[PDB]
Order: sequence, then C-alpha cells, then structure tokens
Amino acid sequence: DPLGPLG
Amino acid sequence: MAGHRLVLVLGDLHIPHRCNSLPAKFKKLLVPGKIQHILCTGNLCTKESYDYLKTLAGDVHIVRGDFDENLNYPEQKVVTVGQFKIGLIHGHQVIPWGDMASLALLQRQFDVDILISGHTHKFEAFEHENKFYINPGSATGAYNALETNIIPSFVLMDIQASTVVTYVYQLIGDDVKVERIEYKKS
Repeated sequence: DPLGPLG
Repeated sequence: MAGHRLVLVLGDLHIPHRCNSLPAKFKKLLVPGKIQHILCTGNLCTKESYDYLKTLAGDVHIVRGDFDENLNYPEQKVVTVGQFKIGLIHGHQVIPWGDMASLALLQRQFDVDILISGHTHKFEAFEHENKFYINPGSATGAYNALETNIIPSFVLMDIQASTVVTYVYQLIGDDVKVERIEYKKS
C-alpha cells in the first residue's frame, strides 16, 4: 500500500 | 498482483559525469524479482548503468539520449504492454522542451496510448485529450540544461486490462513520496 508495488 | 504487469520507467541518470549513483532510498526500493519490463528514456550514460538495469529485470528497453555512449540505442521505440501501445523517446528532439503541442504530434505519429519522454529532468504524468504522457524525471536528480534544483524521481506503471496505475516515487528532503495516478483506455 504505502510504497505501492515496491512495498 | 497476479495478472498485473509492472513496468519501471526511469532515465536521465547521467552516471558518472553528473551523479555517482541513485539515491540510497531508491536503491532500497529497486530490488530484483518484481519488475517485468524496464522502459528507459536514456542518458545512462554508460554500460555500467545498463548492467544495473538488467539486475532489476530481464526485459530492458532503452532509447538514445544525447549523452549516451552507446550509439546502438534506437532514437525512439514503440512497445505494447497489455492493452497499451507505449511510445518512448528521450525528448531532446522536442523544442521547446516538454512542449505539449510537439508531444501530442509524437503521440499521433507513434500512434500510442502512452508517450514517455525525458530530457527535462522534471517528473510529469498526466492525461491530455484522452492520451497519457509520462516523464519520469531524473532518477538521480541530475542537473539539467537549465538548472540544478532537480527532484530525484522515477515511475512504476502497474498495467492491468485497459487501466494503468502509475506510481510516482519522488525524493523530497530525505523521504520518498509515493503517489498513484490512474489512466484508462477508451
């Protein structure tokens, strides 16, 4: 969620 | 994200002349095994940065920047990912830089849903007349032709069906800002 697909 | 296609979009690194490496907090995010395709606007500017991109994904596409050493890179590229036709060019060919009229001509000439360009070192991702335009900025914060206050940034496109969700990563202060921008095909 917070860093999108890189989280 | 089964059935999603993740495309990293970045460029204007200008390693090693203008910058030594990507920001540490970007490198912690950019790890192997997640990204499917890389679309690079160019100005790496050397083989060492191309090798780095290959550590992140097998499928790396690059177009020729005006400072790239590798003259084999194409001036422009069109690719299809999911339902989207995507155009890629470094953008030093666009005068004045970032010109909306010139980019829209390139959109029509390439016949693309999404046009990616660089050269300004200023992130932009926006819809204009039902087409989508992405500039990932400079992932190193390299100075550009005019100025030095450059925000490091890159983009990740999450493509599914006729929707792309574009995630923009910006280093503001020493913290990463992440925002989500949706574009849908008609």
